[PDB]
Amino acid sequence: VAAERLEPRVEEKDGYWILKEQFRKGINPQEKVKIEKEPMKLFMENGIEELAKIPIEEIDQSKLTKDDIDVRLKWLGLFHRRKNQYGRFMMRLKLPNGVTTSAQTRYLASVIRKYGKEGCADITTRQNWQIRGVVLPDVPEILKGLAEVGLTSLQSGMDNVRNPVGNPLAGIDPEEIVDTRPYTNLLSQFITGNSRGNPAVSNLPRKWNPCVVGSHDLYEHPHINDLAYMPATKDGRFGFNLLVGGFFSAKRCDEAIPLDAWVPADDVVPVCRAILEAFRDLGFRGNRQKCRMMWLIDELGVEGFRAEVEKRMPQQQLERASPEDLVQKQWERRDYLGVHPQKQEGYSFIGLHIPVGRVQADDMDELARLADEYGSGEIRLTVEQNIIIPNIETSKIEALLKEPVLSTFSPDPPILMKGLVACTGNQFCGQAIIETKARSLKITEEVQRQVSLTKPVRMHWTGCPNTCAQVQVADIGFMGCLTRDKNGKTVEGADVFLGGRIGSDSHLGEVYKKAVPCDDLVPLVVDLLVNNFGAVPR
Ligand code: SRM
Ligand code: SF4
Ligand SMILES: [Cl-]
Ligand SMILES: [Cl-]
Ligand SMILES: [K+]
Repeated sequence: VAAERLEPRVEEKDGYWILKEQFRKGINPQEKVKIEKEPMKLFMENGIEELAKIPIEEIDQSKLTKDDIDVRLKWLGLFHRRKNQYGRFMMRLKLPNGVTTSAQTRYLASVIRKYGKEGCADITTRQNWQIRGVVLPDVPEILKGLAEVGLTSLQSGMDNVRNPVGNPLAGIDPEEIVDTRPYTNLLSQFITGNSRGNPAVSNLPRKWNPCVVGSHDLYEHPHINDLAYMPATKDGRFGFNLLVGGFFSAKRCDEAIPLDAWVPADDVVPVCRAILEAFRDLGFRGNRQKCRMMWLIDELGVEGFRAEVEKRMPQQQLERASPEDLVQKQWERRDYLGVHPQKQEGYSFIGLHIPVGRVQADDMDELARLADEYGSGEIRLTVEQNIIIPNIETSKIEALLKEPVLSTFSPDPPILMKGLVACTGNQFCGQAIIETKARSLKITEEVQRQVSLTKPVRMHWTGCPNTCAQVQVADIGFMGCLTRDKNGKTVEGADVFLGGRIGSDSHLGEVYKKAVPCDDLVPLVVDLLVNNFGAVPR
C-alpha cells in the first residue's frame, strides 16, 4: 500500500474535525451533511435552543434544518421517526455497562409519561435505554433533565462510538474475570468528553461498537464489536488483548480479528483513542456499505492497520498480543435470570425477564421502586433486553418473589422467553419491513405451548437486513421480509437463520430458509426445536 494512502484525511478546525478539501471528492450524502454543518454544534454551541423553537413544518422546508432534525440530531441521541411516528423522536443514551439508577429510571419514565400513547421505552441490544414520544420543543428541557440526573445522550447514533458494553454481572459475580465498569465508564467519559461532547471522535466514517470483556461467558459479544478488550495477563501484568473490526450489516457480517496487540489495563483509553484516530483519519467515506472499520483493515491489511494504531499511541508503543488470555474456553454460558448469590456474602442479584425489552412509564416506576426497596437503587440492563437488580440482602428474597410485578417481569419465565431478543421493528422504525416485538411474543408463546425443552435456545427477531437484533448470533433467527401466501397475496414473513453460536466457540449463523410467511412459522419452529434442540411435544 502506497505511502500517500496514509495521509490523514481530516483536520482539526476551530474545535471540530473536518474532511480536508482534497478528500471531499466522491463522498456519500451523509459526509456532505457533516461538511454543510458540524452536528456537534447543536449541543456544544447550543444550536438546539433555536432549532427547537421552529415548527417542524417549517423545518421540513429547507435542506439545512431538515438535515438537522433527520441526521445531525443523532449526535445528540435524537432519532426522528419520520415515516412511522412523524414529528416524534426516539432518544438513546450512553449507558456504559448497562448500569442505571432508580432516580434515572424515574426521570426517564416521567419524560415518556408526558407523551401518553406516543411514549414508551425499550432496552436495547447494547444494554441501553431508548425513550419514545419526544417532541422537538421539549428537547432543551430534556437535555437539562438528563444532565441533572447524571445521564447523557451524546454521540449515540450515526458516525459515532456506540454504547460501551460490559459484563452485566460486573462487580457481583463470584466467577468474574475483572470488573468491567471502570473501563466502560472511562470509555464513555472519553467518547463524550465527560458529557460535554468530544469532536475528536464524532466525525468517523461510520458507527463503531466497543465492548470490554469481564466474563468467561462472554456476555459482551466481543466477536461482533469493532473493538473488544479481552482480559489477558502478559509477562506478569494485567491488561487486554485487542480484537478489531467485528460488525454486522445488510451486505456483510464479520467476526472481530486479533489486532495482535496487548495493552496494560491503564492503556484502555489511549488505545481506544489511537484506533479511533486511525479510523477517522484513514477510513473510506464513499458507499456507506463499505465504511465500517473492517473495510479499512482489509484495505491496509491487519498489519498495516496495526502500524497506524501504533504510531498514534503515546511513545508510539504497542505490544504484541499475549499468547493466552484469561477467558476459559471450558465454559457453559450461565443463565442470569432468577436469584443468584453475589460474591459479597449475604447478598443476591435477581435477573428479571422484560418481554421483548418493552416497558411503559408505570412499569419503569415499579422497577425503580423494587430497586430502592430491595436493592441499592441500581438497575442493570442486559443485551438480551432484560434487567438485573443487584445488591439485594438475601433475607429479602422471599418477600421479593411475592411482588405482584414479578408476574409480568418474571425471574423464571419459560425457557424460550429467557432467550428471546427482538428489535424495534415497524411500530416505530422506518426501515423495518415487518412488525417484530408483538409478533415475536405471539409466536414464541404458541411454540412453547406445543413443546417443552431444556436447552436454552436463543431466538432473535430483526425487522430488516440491518440486523440490529443480531440474527446471525441466534440459534434460530428471523429476519423480516415480505413474501407471498398460497394465493399470491403480500404477507409479512421471515428469512429463518440457523447456526449462530455465542461464547468462546462463536459462529455466525446463515440463512436456512427464505421467505417463510410469519403465519407459517410456528410449525416450522416447533419441528426445528424437536429435530435439532431436543424439544418434546407436550
Ligand atoms: C434499538 C436497536 C435495536 C433494539 O431493538 O435493541 C437499534 C435500532 C436501530 N438501528 Fe441498529 N439498533 C440497535 C443495535 C444494533 C446492532 C447490534 C449491536 O450493536 O450489537 C447492530 C448490528 C451490529 C453492528 O452494528 O455491527 C445494528 C445495526 C444497524 C445498522 C447497520 C449498520 C451497518 O454497518 O450497515 C443500521 C443502519 C446504519 O447505521 O446505516 C442501524 C440503524 C438503526 C436505527 C437507528 C435506524 C433508524 O434511525 O430508524 C434503529 C432505530 C429504531 C428505533 O426507533 O428504535 N442499526 N444496530 C439497538 C440500539 C443499540 C444501542 O443502544 O446503541
Ligand atoms: S433491524 Fe431494521 S427494523 Fe430492526 S431496529 Fe434495526 S433498522 Fe429498524
Ligand atoms: Cl444512526
Ligand atoms: Cl423514518
Ligand atoms: K427480553
